[PDB]
Amino acid sequence: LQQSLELKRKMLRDKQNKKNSGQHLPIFPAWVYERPALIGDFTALPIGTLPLASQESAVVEDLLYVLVGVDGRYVSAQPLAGRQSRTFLVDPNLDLSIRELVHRILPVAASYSAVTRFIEEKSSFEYGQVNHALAAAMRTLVKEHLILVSQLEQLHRQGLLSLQKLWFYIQPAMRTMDILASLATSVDKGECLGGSTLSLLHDRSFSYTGDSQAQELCLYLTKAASAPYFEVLEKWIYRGIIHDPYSEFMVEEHELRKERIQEDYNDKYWDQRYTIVQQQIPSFLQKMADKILSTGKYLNVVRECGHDVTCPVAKEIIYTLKERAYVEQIEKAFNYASKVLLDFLMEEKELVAHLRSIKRYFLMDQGDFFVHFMDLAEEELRKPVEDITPPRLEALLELALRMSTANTDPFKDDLKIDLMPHDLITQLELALSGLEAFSFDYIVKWPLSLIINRKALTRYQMLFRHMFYCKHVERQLCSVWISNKQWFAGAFTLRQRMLNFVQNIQYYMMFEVMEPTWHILEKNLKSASNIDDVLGHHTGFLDTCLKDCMLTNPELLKVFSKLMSVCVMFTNCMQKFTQSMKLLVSGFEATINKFDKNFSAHLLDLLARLSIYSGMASVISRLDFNGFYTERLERL
Amino acid sequence: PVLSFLYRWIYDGELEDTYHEFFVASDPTVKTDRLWHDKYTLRKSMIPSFMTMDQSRKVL
Repeated sequence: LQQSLELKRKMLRDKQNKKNSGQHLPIFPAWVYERPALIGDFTALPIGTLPLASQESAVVEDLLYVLVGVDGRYVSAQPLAGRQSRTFLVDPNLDLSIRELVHRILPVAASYSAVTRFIEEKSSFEYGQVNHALAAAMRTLVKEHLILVSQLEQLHRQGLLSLQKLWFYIQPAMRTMDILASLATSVDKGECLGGSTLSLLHDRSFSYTGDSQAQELCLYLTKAASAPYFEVLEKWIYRGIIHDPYSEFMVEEHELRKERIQEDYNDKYWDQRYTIVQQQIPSFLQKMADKILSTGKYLNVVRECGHDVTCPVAKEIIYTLKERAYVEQIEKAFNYASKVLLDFLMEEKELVAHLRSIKRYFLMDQGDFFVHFMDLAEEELRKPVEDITPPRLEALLELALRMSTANTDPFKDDLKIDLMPHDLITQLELALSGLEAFSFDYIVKWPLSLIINRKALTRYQMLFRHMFYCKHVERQLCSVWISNKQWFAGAFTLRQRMLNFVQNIQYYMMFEVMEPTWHILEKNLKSASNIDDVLGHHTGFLDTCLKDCMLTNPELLKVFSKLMSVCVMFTNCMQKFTQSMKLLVSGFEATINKFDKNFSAHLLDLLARLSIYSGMASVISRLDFNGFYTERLERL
Repeated sequence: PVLSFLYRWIYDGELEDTYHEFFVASDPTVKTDRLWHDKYTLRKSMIPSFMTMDQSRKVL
């Protein structure tokens, strides 16, 4: 009674601040409390001194008035004018045999007035959504109670009724009023509203399984109450806009429209902008909840850009007892959601070319592009950090691209030369760059920021930078090869082994990793029935391509860095010693043999530290494919 | 009435009132070349709560 007046105002206040288009919300008028517009349900002689054949007629006529919740003549309704409680006082000096029967009729009366008061107190403008449906569905049972009282009314008009007939009459109705009064008591007691009294209506229907007289009662009010809820649902489902101008629904839309607009820096759609709320789950849609959310979340990002989408078909669904109309529409809705999003994206704002123009440069499909660009950029690249200037590197990019026959993809100017600011710490110096770094920012587009993430892009950069060491050491070994077209015959073997090593490392990455799982990805993104599989397929492609390669090892392989260090030291020393001899045979062997010993150490450590791990063991088998340097150190 | 004021202002783009009932603030003068910027201005007290700011701004 008193507890309601608080809640009603606060539920108003949540919806004035969330909607910036809410206008002139009402105040409840004062006169409805000062003058009765809610509750309308609120000479006297001692019956024991009266004759018998007046006592029977009088007590029947007076108790019939008393049942409604207000005073009759000789039986009085005790004043409370409120809650689920009401007591009636028949006169104490009534004859004992008749009065004990009059006391037995009273429980339908106290379970009528209480049942009325729930319909009178909770006719107010605010309360939860189910309780407003439930008031209009409980009043139907008050009317069907009246049709029996209308027959009784006619009979009492014709100068006839007795207490034994009345007692026999009210035995069927007592149970129905008992069930309604228990429902009203429980709904008012628990302060439940919104969807949390769609849980209570669901539990009470299961509870009765011994008679099913009251089970069907709770079922009828739940089937009436779930009819507006599913129309609001179908509004959210078939188009991304909610055509309900209130928010009662289990999905709510956070207003993060003023943070991310014309850019994504949170991926707000797939995190929590369209979120679910626990206390508006009816507890029979909890099995479908993830599906229900994901459905309309997919619809928004096609209904926003200009594609006409509507319902393909809509059919009514109802809460039915342990049976489902809802599941069959939720599944079809889900497939329609994902199909229209995936079809619209794979044609306009093509994902196909966006993934291809990432495979073309970071996973490297054109080598002509890099053999032009690395050569014409290395002299700017070789210098220490901040001696490079990104306009110059960008301009020479526009050269080596436009010379090369890579002119056939739409996204090639999206490549911009930037650097890792914290270079090796991003992998899981700051004075040298362009000898341990080579990275791009490929810009990701508006719905392609939600399928290719920021984390995706930085993993692509780290794999490209891992391949940069092999790209560096390869062409340095070619340029030292052309010096010899004095020396040391074993120096030629050391040179040959190092170039063989690097060429094999990249070829294994070629025909093992990128191309096959790319062939899997061109099937998976077109055989998905939801976009939470499509995200999973993209994340799985990147995850596999990182796990098979040398980006993830139990020991991380510091010997890889030491090995490529002595490769660079060897090519520097050999170029210097060749030009300052012809342009010895003993000191040349002295420096080359120490590099041989260091490299053989770092290679044997690598093969052993990869053999403890693990398919992806193909890296160890191809290096020792000859049976030279075939792992002569034991570990484990 | 307000929806018929809208559908007279989508069709012919001209309406007649002498009482403030629509989200347009008309100036009676016909102007010379100033006509575009100033004869029609956005009145915000007559915007419904089933219309949003975008709808009035775009139909104006």
